[PDB]
Amino acid sequence: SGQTLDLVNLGVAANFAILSKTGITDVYKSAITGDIGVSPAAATYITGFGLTQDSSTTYATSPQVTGLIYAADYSTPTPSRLTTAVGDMQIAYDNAAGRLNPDFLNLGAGTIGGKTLTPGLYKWTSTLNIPTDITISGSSTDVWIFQVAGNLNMSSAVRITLAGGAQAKNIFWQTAGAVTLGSTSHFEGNILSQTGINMKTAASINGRMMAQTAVTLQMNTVTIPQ
Repeated sequence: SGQTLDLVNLGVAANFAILSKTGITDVYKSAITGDIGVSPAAATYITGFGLTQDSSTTYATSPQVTGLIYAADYSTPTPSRLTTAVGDMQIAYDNAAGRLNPDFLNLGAGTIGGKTLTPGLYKWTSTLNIPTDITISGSSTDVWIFQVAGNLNMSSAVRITLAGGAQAKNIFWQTAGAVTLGSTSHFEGNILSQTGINMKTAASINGRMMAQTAVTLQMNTVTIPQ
């Protein structure tokens, strides 16, 4: 009973703070909590992590990651598990993009600085810009799905706050274009990008970065929920 809008099922992708298809580019010293993976690209497309594969052929380690690094060219079970994960990313993406009967349509005509986002399903038939702080407000069990037919841009220093008990694990952002999060910004939620997700210097996120191209980082704090 209660809110009718169902969660997006991430499948095995839920086990990653970052998952992409073509690569992960890191510069400076990031602090990632949770696992990171890339498929079908190989581990050579994970750059900047000081990656060491000294003990397992199934994973690698980095001083920047409280977690493990997985790539398509590692040994069993990693390739098959990454293919599954990526396939579940795709499914989740389509699942988020395909919800109907939105509660909010073209809120702010595509620029939502200063708004309080109450629960439910949001659609923009355009790029979405977040140039000033926003609040996501609702219960600890409520769901938000944000459908973006364009890029998702959040400005430097912008903070997404959570009111009422809203949780990051229950928030999903689906973007047909790239996501770009500005220096020192703070984001909340799962991001399902059809292309890239790019964070700039000292930005932070509580959530997941699931990109169907590449993710780029610059001294970011990325923390998987729970």
